[PDB]
Amino acid sequence: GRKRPVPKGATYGKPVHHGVNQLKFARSLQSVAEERAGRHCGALRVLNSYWVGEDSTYKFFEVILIDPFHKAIRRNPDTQWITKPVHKHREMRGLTSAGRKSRGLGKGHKFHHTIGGSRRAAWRRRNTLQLHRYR
Amino acid sequence: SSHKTFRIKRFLAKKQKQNRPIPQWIRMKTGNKIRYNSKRRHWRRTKLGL
Amino acid sequence: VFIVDVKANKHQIKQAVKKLYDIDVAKVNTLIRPDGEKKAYVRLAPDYDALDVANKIGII
Amino acid sequence: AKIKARDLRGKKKEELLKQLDDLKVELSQLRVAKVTGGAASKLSKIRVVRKSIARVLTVINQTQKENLRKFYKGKKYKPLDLRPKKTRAMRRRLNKHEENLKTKKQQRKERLYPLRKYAVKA
Amino acid sequence: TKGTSSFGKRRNKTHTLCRRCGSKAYHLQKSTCGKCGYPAKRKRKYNWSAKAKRRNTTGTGRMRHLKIVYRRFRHGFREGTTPKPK
Amino acid sequence: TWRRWHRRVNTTQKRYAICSALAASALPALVMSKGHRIEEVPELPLVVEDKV
Amino acid sequence: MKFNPFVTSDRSKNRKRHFNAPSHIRRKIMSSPLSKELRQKYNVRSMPIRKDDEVQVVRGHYKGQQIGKVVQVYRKKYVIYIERVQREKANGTTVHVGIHPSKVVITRLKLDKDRKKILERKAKSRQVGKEKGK
Amino acid sequence: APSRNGMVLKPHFHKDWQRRVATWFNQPARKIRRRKARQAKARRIAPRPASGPIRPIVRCPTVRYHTKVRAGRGFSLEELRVAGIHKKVARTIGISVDPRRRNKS
RNA sequence: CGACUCUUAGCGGUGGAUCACUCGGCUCGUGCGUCGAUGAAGAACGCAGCUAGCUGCGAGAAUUAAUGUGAAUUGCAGGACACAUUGAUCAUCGACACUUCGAACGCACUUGCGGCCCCGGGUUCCUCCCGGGGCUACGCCUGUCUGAGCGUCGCU
RNA sequence: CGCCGCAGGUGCAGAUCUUGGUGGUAGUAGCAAAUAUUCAAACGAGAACUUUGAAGGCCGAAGUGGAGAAGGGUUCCAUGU
RNA sequence: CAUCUAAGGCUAAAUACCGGCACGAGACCGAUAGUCAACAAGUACCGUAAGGGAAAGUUGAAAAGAACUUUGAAGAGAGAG
RNA sequence: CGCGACCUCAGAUCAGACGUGGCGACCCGCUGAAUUUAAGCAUAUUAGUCAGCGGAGGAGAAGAAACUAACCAGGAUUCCCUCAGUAACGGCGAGUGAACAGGGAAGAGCCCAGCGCCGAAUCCCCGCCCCGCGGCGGGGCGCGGGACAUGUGGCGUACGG
Ligand SMILES: [Mg+2]
Ligand SMILES: [Mg+2]
Ligand SMILES: [Mg+2]
Ligand SMILES: [Mg+2]
Ligand SMILES: [Mg+2]
Ligand SMILES: [Mg+2]
Ligand SMILES: [Mg+2]
Ligand SMILES: [Mg+2]
Ligand SMILES: [Mg+2]
Ligand SMILES: [Mg+2]
Ligand SMILES: [Mg+2]
Ligand SMILES: [Mg+2]
Ligand SMILES: [Mg+2]
Ligand SMILES: [Mg+2]
Ligand SMILES: [Mg+2]
Ligand SMILES: [Mg+2]
Ligand SMILES: [Mg+2]
Ligand SMILES: [Mg+2]
Ligand SMILES: [Mg+2]
Ligand SMILES: [Mg+2]
Ligand SMILES: [Mg+2]
Ligand SMILES: [Mg+2]
Ligand SMILES: [Mg+2]
Ligand SMILES: [Mg+2]
Ligand SMILES: [Mg+2]
Ligand SMILES: [Mg+2]
Ligand SMILES: [Mg+2]
Ligand SMILES: [Mg+2]
Ligand SMILES: [Mg+2]
Ligand SMILES: [Mg+2]
Ligand SMILES: [Mg+2]
Ligand SMILES: [Mg+2]
Ligand SMILES: [Mg+2]
Ligand SMILES: [Zn+2]
Repeated sequence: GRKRPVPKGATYGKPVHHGVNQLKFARSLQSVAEERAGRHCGALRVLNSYWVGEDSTYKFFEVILIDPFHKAIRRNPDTQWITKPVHKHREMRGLTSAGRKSRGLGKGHKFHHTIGGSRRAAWRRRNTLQLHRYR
Repeated sequence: SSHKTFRIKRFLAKKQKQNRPIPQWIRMKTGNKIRYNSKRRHWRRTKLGL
Repeated sequence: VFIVDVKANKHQIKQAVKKLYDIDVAKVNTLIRPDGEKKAYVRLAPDYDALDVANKIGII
Repeated sequence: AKIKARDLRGKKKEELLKQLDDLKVELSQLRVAKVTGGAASKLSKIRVVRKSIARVLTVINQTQKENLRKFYKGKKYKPLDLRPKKTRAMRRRLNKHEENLKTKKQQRKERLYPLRKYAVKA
Repeated sequence: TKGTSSFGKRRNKTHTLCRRCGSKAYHLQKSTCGKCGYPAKRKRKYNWSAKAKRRNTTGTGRMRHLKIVYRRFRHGFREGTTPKPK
Repeated sequence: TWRRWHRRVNTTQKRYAICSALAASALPALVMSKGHRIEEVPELPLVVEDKV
Repeated sequence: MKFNPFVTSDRSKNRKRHFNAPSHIRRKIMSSPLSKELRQKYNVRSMPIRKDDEVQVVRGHYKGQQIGKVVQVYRKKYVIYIERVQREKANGTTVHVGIHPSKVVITRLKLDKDRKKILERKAKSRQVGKEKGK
Repeated sequence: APSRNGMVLKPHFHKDWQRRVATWFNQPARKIRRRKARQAKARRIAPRPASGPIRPIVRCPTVRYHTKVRAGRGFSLEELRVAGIHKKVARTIGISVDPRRRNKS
């Protein structure tokens, strides 16, 4: 899990926020691995990743990367999408599979938090006061 | 001090060169609105940034 | 006495003076003025008269 | 008396550089006159000679650049300054050919089921 | 004496000019600008100071390239062409 | 900016007001009292041919 | 009235454009009416004022029938200096008095190739207007 | 503090609502923009119907609206099969088709 | 009788209210919706005949070319400028150019010091000194070359 | 600007209110730490204060002397006002 | 019994827009107001630094911006224009 | 006892490319308070908000059901009206609080892996020739390299093929 990075465990505030241990990161370790691969190779695009092993202290994933400027990718349709600018650093905006799993997206009654495309989008729509011209 | 770097000396040179009164023919221009150099700096009153 | 480019060294000043005035110089002393311009004192070779050179340049 | 760019372009590199050298020695003499008092005519000639130097150098550089462009015409690799400089993002995007080429499945679909022009009666 | 007497002993500069951002905030002993964080690749900027952000945002300076970009955008960034000669 | 600049009026009210204004435009006392110099006008409900 | 949604009627904007106009359209702003004889000879009404054409002042202190050649078009101050539109200052030297070109009438035009081209273009546009409105 | 008789009111204004207020001064502009886009689209598909593909007859789901009939998303594959129109040809002649809708009766 | 003090009024000062003005804001709306290793944003230093700031610009430096325009710019001076063997000014801006820091890129900086390859000079080819030009950052993809392994093998 | 309507950032003596200006105090407090000045002349509209000369004094080499570091940045030097 | 077929991928439109480029408008403010900034304003200046941050619009239609005489060393006056 | 093939690694100022930094109003992913309210206060509230970090585009994200429903059934996403201050949550206190159906704006669908068949049918690079330049493509040749059977391309994807 994610230990809260506060000096000497002091989280100055109300007791409900005193937690330091037993805390958890919102994104998965696979998403973190994809993010590290993408940050190292910012000239490539993270496509997906998979699990290849684990230990008591380590997890091992293999991340598929695509060189967006190689001709074998540029000249092939159905892979030209990854070369568009709207797809750079998908793993840092949670657009891969592993990253998307943590956003609460989906269809139906279990996923009402994300109607509108994201939790923040749903929150804005539900917390905006629509002040029409004629009230 | 006497010991100074080239950058410091050049900065002081620019601040020296811009510490002069306005030319008198400026006030004869059309729609001037300028009377005297308000950015004058005296060495004893206002100290430079560096 | 010349006002030269602040980025020019003594070798460059010597060669420039030699080429564009057709004179031979002995040594170049160099300072940078408090206003930022570089000043070069170019001593001429003994067989050249700096007075005559200044007359030809037109700075008498 | 002044020089123009349109009558400089017929001349070759040697006489263009000769013109540039004459203008430069003239400008140096004008600066000497500026520091030794001089006259208003010689002080006003400084800008004219400076613009003439700029004009000659512009013609020289334009001639050289156009010659380089015609030399590198048709070559696979060109110097970066000879390549177009639209915008970094616009240089990063797909060219027209790979922008509009389609898969065999896409073009087979387009052949089999083309969009029809139709109207509906009321 | 914490006041006038102790003011007489300040003669060593903590900060110098910064080669990035040109401010007199380059801590010499830490080798770091306290305004832009120069040895860091990214400019130091915080949303708790909108006034400080607008002191140094884009447009407060010269915009040598961006002015030409804004002008060139109006004609589709055309290049390699000249007006038809007279 | 959210001062409620606009008001909504019932359609029946607005039609009522149009009818009242039209009815009052046919009474010479009311038009004269709006100050419209209808003194040589041959007929206050002044109707002209379609060729206008 | 004005219907074009891209031309402004704002007073501040119009004044700003007028007073910060570049000189090549200050030339348009500083136009003068032609005399009746010139307006009959050429089918034009107005004409930008020019360095070497002669005018009559029709408004102000210097109005009269006297023809005076323009000696200066001071576009920065939106005025023109004419030959005898002048006054003595304190020391006795004579200084030109600038007047607005809208307050003069051009009686003879300084004619050259460009002036003739502008005159015929204006006349042709006026004639196509008349034949459209016939 | 409550004052005499009244209604216990619970306004939802404890949450910095003034930063998220959606004014509607661009509503007439939006109506103009949508109207112009509709006109342009109708011009673009010149003889084709302006509103778009023909939609099927569909009964509203729940017990409150099942006495009412509205337009559906598209014609079902069974409908197209027993009408004799190919499912990939219908969309070119302007018949909307919903591959996920079944026919229960 | 005067001074002095108070009240009021005329005039004069001090002061900058009021009013009138407005090339400024604020608000709403529309259309676009474009930065960067081909070096951005930002910073520094420079650049005008007389120029400190603001503005503009980059050693071609208050601008070159080109196109449109068509006789000015102007505070003073100067000299242009047959307006046709082409033109002041302004606008536009597609050609050319664009100093030093800066992601900032040979190493380093509150200083400075390299290496490699060409060219010119003193040399009078051999490699020292001077100058000019071009390279020399990190990460990473494809390919290339050179390799390493008591890794897995084949042949001898 | 009046009248009929409409709409407000709509009326000040106070808030140790905000900004600006101005009084009495008041020609008042004060210009009193480290011994000290004086005579003549010159320049000059003008001299207790500047310059020269003469005198009397002080710092008294751990200086009120001669030079530097840091810091300042042209204060340096002539000429003029 | 109903309903879908997870753990791979793409996708326009309707939607958002207190930064930017260019516009238009207003029952808004009218120089202590309106942006901090109508003006050489993120300027002068303050702080080691992070940062803080002003004041400041109006001759006249046209400079025609008071020639000349006179007192004074001049500031400043009296005449004249 | 050396020469080869492969595998796994390394170096290069190797040939050609690509990333970095800025802006950040709008958008995506995280992280994340306390003032405040509760007339005290600790759960709660403020608030998944401020501040902090990262990443984009002219929009972004979402998106073609492991859906809603329980009906005579609807049918991707997004936005508006309404549902609704409701169901529900809550020291059941203060307070918080959606969704479905309905009406509209818009409307558009699809592609792989796998299972199979097709003599790898596939792709990149380097040369040479022609047509071109305006973002560098087409056509042709190469006993020219490489990638690739540890799987390229064509048919095909739950609506079946
Ligand atoms: Mg001091
Ligand atoms: Mg030296
Ligand atoms: Mg396929
Ligand atoms: Mg203390
Ligand atoms: Mg220290
Ligand atoms: Mg519709
Ligand atoms: Mg008075
Ligand atoms: Mg030109
Ligand atoms: Mg050192
Ligand atoms: Mg082996
Ligand atoms: Mg009030
Ligand atoms: Mg009061
Ligand atoms: Mg009261
Ligand atoms: Mg006293
Ligand atoms: Mg005393
Ligand atoms: Mg003694
Ligand atoms: Mg001493
Ligand atoms: Mg103000
Ligand atoms: Mg006032
Ligand atoms: Mg005085
Ligand atoms: Mg290389
Ligand atoms: Mg970035
Ligand atoms: Mg409380
Ligand atoms: Mg309380
Ligand atoms: Mg408390
Ligand atoms: Mg709590
Ligand atoms: Mg934030
Ligand atoms: Mg998208
Ligand atoms: Mg998506
Ligand atoms: Mg599906
Ligand atoms: Mg209700
Ligand atoms: Mg909540
Ligand atoms: Mg296959
Ligand atoms: Zn800095």
